Amino acid sequence: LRHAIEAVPSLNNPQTFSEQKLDEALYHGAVLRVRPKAMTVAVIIAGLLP
Amino acid sequence: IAIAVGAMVDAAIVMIENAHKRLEEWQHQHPDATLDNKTRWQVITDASVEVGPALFISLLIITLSFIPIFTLEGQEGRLFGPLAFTKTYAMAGAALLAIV
Amino acid sequence: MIEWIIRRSVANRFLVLMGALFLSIWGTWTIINTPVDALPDLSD
Amino acid sequence: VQLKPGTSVAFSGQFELLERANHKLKLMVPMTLMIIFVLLYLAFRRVGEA
Repeated sequence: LRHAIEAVPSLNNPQTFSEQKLDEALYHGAVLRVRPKAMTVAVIIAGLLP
Repeated sequence: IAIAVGAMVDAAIVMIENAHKRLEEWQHQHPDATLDNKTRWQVITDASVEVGPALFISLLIITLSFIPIFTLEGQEGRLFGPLAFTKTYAMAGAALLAIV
Repeated sequence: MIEWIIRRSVANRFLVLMGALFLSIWGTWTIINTPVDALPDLSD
Repeated sequence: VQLKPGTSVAFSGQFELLERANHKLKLMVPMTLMIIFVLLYLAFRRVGEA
């Protein structure tokens, strides 16, 4: 999330201050963290269940 | 031994997906016509860039947090204690070895 | 610093594989030799 | 030969620490070869050279 705000939005933040900027940026990290963390809850709930 | 394995698997898929999604984002840029045989050496560093600080240190918490239970002990430390010191030093080298 | 240890480890891909075998074999040796018991760790 | 009730038999000789050391060296010579290669591959890295 530090690099999501450090992305293109960063160079824009001190000027744009846009809601549509952190939206697509936090949406950017979203798809990223779920990709792995979705398979973590799996190996745990289906691992510590037995 | 059934707990650590559950706290090891988490990061054990982190330095995997961060790399699998770091490659699909490279294979998505360059022209697929002619390829090279160096990619499997830069995908290393790519995953290393922002997973080393994250995971290594993050699971470097599971130790100092698993220590409190280790500090109190007359029987409980041989109980839930050995289960603490294990996954830690493991992660330390087994994360760079996992990322390898 | 944390990065460098990951960098030189990127290299020496052969040694790390061996250092993993010396560790896997050293672990397979102790996982057996070490005292196994259903004995709930003593008391007093 | 039937062992009269109330006795037993035990076997021990010069092979007490013989079968031990012997068999145990077969658990060291690989370790030493695996450390031999680690030192040769350390200064040459050419597998066929070691």
